[PDB]
Amino acid sequence: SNQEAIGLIDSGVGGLTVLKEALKQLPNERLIYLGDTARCPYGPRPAEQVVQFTWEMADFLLKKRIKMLVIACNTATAVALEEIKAALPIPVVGVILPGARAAVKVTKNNKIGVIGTLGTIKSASYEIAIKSKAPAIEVTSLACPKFVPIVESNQYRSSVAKKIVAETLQALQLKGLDTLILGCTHYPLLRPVIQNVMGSHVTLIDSGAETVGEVSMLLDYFDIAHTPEAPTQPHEFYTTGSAKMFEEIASSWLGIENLKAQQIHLG
Amino acid sequence: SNQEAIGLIDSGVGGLTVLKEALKQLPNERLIYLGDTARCPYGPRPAEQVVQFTWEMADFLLKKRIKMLVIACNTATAVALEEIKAALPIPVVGVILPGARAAVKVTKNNKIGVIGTLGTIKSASYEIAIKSKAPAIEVTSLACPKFVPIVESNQYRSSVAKKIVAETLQALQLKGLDTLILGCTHYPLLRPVIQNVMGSHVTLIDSGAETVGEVSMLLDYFDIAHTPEAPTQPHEFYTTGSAKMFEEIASSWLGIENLKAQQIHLG
Ligand SMILES: N[C@H](CCC(=O)O)C(=O)O
Ligand SMILES: N[C@H](CCC(=O)O)C(=O)O
Ligand SMILES: [Ca+2]
Ligand SMILES: [Ca+2]
Repeated sequence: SNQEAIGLIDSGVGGLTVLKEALKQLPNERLIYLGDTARCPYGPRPAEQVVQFTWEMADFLLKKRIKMLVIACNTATAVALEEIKAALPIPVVGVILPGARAAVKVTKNNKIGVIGTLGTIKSASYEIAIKSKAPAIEVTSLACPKFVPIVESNQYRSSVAKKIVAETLQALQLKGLDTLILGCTHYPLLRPVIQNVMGSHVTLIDSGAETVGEVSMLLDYFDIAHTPEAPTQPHEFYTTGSAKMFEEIASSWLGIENLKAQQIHLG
Repeated sequence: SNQEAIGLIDSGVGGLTVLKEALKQLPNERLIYLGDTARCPYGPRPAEQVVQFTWEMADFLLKKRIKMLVIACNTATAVALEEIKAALPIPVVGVILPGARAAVKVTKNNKIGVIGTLGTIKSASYEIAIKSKAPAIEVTSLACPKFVPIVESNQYRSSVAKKIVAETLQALQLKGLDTLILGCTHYPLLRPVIQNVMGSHVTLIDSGAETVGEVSMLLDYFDIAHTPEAPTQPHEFYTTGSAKMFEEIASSWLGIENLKAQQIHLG
């Protein structure tokens, strides 16, 4: 019921960008996170495989009785959102449309860029979403396969990351974009680097963070909000990979000392 | 269909405060409005009667194939939202929760006031909503029975309106409120007067307007947004009262010269 947790799934630590913002806007909601680290990256995988893996993660949390499911993953939202939403009795939230709505609102020169995994770009989800809202906007999409690995290796602040981002985003430097969507939930971890590379005049859109606003309204629409007090059970973090590696990134990113995660199996 | 209209219902011209904002944020959505002017005000009517009338209005628009129903009336939202939402196959949007979420975010001293009809205040919908989010917030509620009549009689900018608002709102003076929810959709038509009576330091919350943001995200969640182009059919306005009286107010408030309404019957 209303006291159950909101579940969030992703290929790894990416979904944490949705969870971090949820800790801020919805401090009284209990969260259960699952990052399929063992199979990350989902980016280059075939659509049907991402759908399969997404269902496996969804099934894992459904067992935990979640009252809402957030696909805190652009790659998975692009190919699995519609199917999962139609199948489940609980609200199912994707992260693409919230980011698309936000970018459309901030652009002044109608030049919006979108960076994401090979899978998200291949699906054209962002291009399609932006066109369904404002066709006049020129959308530039770019897949950045090298970003997730450096986030997952916990080097998103290293010199290695600064060079990777600079080289990759060079393809966008001559477009004159005034807006760039971080179409991969792993990317906000590289936000300071991406911002420096793009320039102070480019507004970055954190799609995962933008989704929390929707989650908030959906809790009211479906009338399933937690009571306005701290949950009696703590947030739970699961990963198919090393709990130790996951905790080092999560603890630092979320600013939660000694955060602990559990290694589980999916298959 | 994504091309059908979004319907809005209210006791009279108050719902126009939701519609006006919809024309701004959702230019490509076709709208059908119905104000039950003949039975306005709903404010002092028993809850069961308001439910009855609200269903008749909803039924009237459902017959026009609306893809979404907006109860642009706090009085009706307070007592009929739950029932209507559970019964219809289309999204049903109330104006109370959006206003409560906005108010909670803007208050600094946690002292929020809310003005509305006798019915809205009697239901305590706002008090309950705000307490369900931030119980620390002190809510001051006040029914303003004289407000709707002066809006309906097209006197909201007259000198008599200044007297009535000041006399009525004296109950909220020196209460330390830094936020006031306009909990009746007719009230935004009296905004400048209300703002002057309360201080320029008090943030006014237009619940009806706040609801449009939710409508926008719901169109995406349910994937039923109109194509990004002006609809091929114009907006429609209906009233159970004088069309001439309705158009006089509507055309002025919306800034739509020669707006035309149709008088119809409900029962
Ligand atoms: N973090 C997910 C998937 C990243 C990946 O596994 O490649 C996304 O937003 O696209
Ligand atoms: N305008 C409606 C009802 C006003 C009335 O009929 O009294 C509301 O928001 O309360
Ligand atoms: Ca990739
Ligand atoms: Ca009243």
